[PDB]
Amino acid sequence: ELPRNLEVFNEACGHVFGSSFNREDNSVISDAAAFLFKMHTHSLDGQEAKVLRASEKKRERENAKKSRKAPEAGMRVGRSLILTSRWTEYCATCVPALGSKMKVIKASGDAAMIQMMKDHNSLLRVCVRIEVWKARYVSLVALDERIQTLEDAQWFPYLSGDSYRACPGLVGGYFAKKAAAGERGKNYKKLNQTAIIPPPRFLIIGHRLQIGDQVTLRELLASIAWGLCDGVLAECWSPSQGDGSIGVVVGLPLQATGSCFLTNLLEECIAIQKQDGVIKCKRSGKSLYHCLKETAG
Amino acid sequence: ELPRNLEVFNEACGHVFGSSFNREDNSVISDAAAFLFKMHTHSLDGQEAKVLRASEKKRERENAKKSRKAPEAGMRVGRSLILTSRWTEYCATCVPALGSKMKVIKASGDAAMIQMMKDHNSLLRVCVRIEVWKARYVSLVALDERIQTLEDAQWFPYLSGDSYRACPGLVGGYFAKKAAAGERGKNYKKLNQTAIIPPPRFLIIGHRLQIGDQVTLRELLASIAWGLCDGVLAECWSPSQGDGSIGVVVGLPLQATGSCFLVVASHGLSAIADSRIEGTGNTNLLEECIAIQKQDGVIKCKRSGKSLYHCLKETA
Amino acid sequence: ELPRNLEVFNEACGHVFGSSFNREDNSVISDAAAFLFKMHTHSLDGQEAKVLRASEKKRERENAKKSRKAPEAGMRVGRSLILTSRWTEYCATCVPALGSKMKVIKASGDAAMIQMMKDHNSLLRVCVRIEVWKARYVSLVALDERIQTLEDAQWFPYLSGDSYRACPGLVGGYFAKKAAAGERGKNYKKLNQTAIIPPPRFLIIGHRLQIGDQVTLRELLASIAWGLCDGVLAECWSPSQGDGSIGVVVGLPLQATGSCFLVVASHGLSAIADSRIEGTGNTNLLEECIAIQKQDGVIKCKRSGKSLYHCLKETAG
Amino acid sequence: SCFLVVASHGLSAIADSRIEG
DNA sequence: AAAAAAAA
DNA sequence: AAAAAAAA
DNA sequence: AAAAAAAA
Repeated sequence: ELPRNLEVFNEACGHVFGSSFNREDNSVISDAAAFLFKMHTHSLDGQEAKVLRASEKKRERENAKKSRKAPEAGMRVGRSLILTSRWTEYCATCVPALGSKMKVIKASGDAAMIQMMKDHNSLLRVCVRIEVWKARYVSLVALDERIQTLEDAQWFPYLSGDSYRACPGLVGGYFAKKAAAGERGKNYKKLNQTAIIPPPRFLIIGHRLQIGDQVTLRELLASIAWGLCDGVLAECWSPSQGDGSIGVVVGLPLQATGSCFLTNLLEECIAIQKQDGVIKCKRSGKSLYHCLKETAG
Repeated sequence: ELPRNLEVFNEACGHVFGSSFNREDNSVISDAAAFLFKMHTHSLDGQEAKVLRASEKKRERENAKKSRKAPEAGMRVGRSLILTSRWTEYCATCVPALGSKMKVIKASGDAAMIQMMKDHNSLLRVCVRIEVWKARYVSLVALDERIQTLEDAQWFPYLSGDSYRACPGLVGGYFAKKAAAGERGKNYKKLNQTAIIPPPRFLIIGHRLQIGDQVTLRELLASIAWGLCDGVLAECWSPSQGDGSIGVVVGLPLQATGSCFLVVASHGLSAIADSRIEGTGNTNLLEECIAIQKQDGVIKCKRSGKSLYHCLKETA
Repeated sequence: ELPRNLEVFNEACGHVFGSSFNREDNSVISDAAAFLFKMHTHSLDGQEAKVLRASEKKRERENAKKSRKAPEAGMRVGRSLILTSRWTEYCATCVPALGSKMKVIKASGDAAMIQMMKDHNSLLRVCVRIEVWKARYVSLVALDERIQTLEDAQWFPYLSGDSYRACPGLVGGYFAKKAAAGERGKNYKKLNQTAIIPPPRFLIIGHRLQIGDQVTLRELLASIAWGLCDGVLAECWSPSQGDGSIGVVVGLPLQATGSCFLVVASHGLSAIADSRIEGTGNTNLLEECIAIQKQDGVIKCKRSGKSLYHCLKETAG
Repeated sequence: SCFLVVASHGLSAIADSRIEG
């Protein structure tokens, strides 16, 4: 009885990858979501060209992409995902035509087209959530080249324009910088670099990340923070019997998504919600990336 | 069984320099690499003129270069390299025509031209790596006239535009400053002043710098750092029996490429622009340590506080 | 016997000044070098006017110079320099015409003209070296009004554009400031304010300054430093037997030109703007030392903390 | 007069000899 | 502390 | 310490 | 840690 949001994603993944899509591996799910996102944004080879207002270089790139041979059944997308012959039918029937606007579909009154557009929007949102989680997971051990100062680190993740369009609240980068460094409308969302995003293996099944579920330290750290967040967040994970790179979540920090403040610096604490109750844990003063590097060996 | 990258460089060096090319001397290999880099960039006398958008002065300089007599067989290039009669044929056949672009070559579909362009690009990459290593080696005793403050020293080495084009992650100078001080795309590479480059005598044979290989102190220091880097790096080397200017590598520093010490504000915590200095107020920069990967395990070694150039001068 | 540059300078000075040119007086040599530099830059009266891109005021100045009568034979120069009757022939022959460029001379292919231009360039370099040495020598007992703060003292000596062109690595002033502020190429040279320049009586003879030479304190100090340099450099001298006025050189300072004290950030370390002052918080500059190289070896001498000008003024009272 | 002592031969510059201390 | 380039 | 594209 | 709108 999953929400239609996740049901559409599961159906699309099954139709495009068949049985090669493993619904238990985070990397496989992330790769499948990225492929579906780039398919639904009309970015794959052989798809329609983005030439509404493209410049010379962009026009040439789009023309080359259109002329380039499209992916065929049996192609390897990632490490453990293989496309199926049904991918062409799914792309032709589910992906809205380039430039389609929901207002026109609603005005037309066609129930099927309205459903298709709603499912496409939901799939874009889910895929961008998975992409943001994967970006956090990647940055936990390998930081971006553009991130040099707090000014640069304030706009992580550095996702593309479509990513920002789908999830402006979670996505950062250049377009988030533009939106923040500019006029703000009523429907303006603040970039929450630490919004809780359950791991994709949990997201695609609707499970809510909570205390008592088996996850990895990197999994939890990428769910509730990213590479340059403070290392105290590591206290939210506790190794199980024998460790084995799998532990359990003991809490989730409060004030994760929102915050406004309008010796002592290292004496700051973070609130953690535990089964017994809220506790305050002293900060460590070092970023999660640096702490993981130091504890690696 | 070398990779095509080094095989191309060896074939080119042999063809252009006959038997005079010694594959055991770092200086000779650096000179040969510089000559081949200037030959494959159409910088030698008698080659095509760079007049696509040249100004008056640049147009005149390029025209003079084109009119100038080209090098002849038997010419001395450096100290121990002599050009052979085959060098003209090699330059005619192996150097792509001025302005050639890989896109057009690939579109044409000619296998020979595609292979030639790939070989040229790989040779440029190898030659620029050797050039950066030689710049580090030179700067260990003779600092650049342009390095006056940390802002100036942050962009070493100062190499030409083609050098940056070949290896954006190693080369610095004016173009690295221009790129960093500007829009950064997805395909943006950060200048790694301390990236490990094996000595050319090792680079041109595929040997990877590691623990236990015979090198010289200047060799190792130029491989893993440069003149103005802290002096603690000298602990990576250790002289052998009798010294004789030849020792052995006993370690290699860690955190040579990836180093970030930021902590963004999160979950009600305040942001930090640098973890080390924050502390409590004790700003003792001489108590910092570096991580050295020895044969046994990683060890923390206290910093010296004096640049490698200054330390070498004092210990000379 | 002598390199090309020194031979050219000696020949030119002998031709212009005849026997009135004393070869063992620093002041006489400096005055002769200044006059030759004026002659070879078309700055004297009766020479070609500079109008190429000159402003109207500059055009008027150069036209007045051209209209002005040129120096006549026997005219006194400085203190003890007298122009010979043949100076006009030397000026007409050995002085390249205004606007001459080495590239054009090479294109002409005349070996005599090429050698003339090479001699002219070497003479300009030697004269500018003597000019810088004389600027240091004067600055030991005559503070420049233009030098008020370390920012102003950073560009000593303040010599004309010709001096900077001849010896960019020794000559400072407005043009060195412009070059440092502007773009830096591969030929950019930094102002070596304390580079060693032998006294003119030594420079013309080619005897490189070293240990054991019989020199005066002022001339040696001008050789290795200038007025506002630290006073510890006075340790590079020693009075001779019976005091007198001329002593001997006991050593020379080290790190004359090569001196960088930065330590860039590397391998997780934090950058340093200056190794010396960093320390721990004690910025006592009086505890620094300079390495003087002598016959026996290298010795570290504590800095006096007082300018050379002030040390000379106090020792003269 | 002028009490400056510019930096030379590795020594640190002084803004005023008297004030130092 | 060589040579070739090259005015407020 | 890889594949693609690309001068003052 | 939902509905609506909407590129260098």
